Amino acid sequence: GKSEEELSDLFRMFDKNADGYIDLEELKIMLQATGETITEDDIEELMKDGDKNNDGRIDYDEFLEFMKGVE
Ligand SMILES: COc1ccc(C(=O)N2CCCc3cc(C4=NNC(=O)S[C@@H]4C)ccc32)cc1OC
Ligand SMILES: [Ca+2]
Ligand SMILES: [Ca+2]
Repeated sequence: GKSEEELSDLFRMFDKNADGYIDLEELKIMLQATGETITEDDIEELMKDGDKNNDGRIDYDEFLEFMKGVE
């Protein structure tokens, strides 16, 4: 369930630069915050499949997809 209700927050929950776009520079900070010591295959491997735009970040579209009610 949850719906876009939780997804909306998640986006910001992940956004630490208040820009409306997540980046790798932040991702790592997200992991180290929830448990560093994470292989590099978890930062890119995750972003890659979450970077349909291939810009090095996430959007309100791709994010809403990869963020199908996470956390
Ligand atoms: C409790 O322990 C953890 C907490 C968060 C993470 C974590 O990195 N998570 C948790 C769920 C949301 C989440 C989303 C992403 C993303 N990936 N891909 C996208 O396209 S959007 C978004 C930026 C990347 C990582 C994580 C990992 C943990 O252990 C493996
Ligand atoms: Ca951000
Ligand atoms: Ca993207």
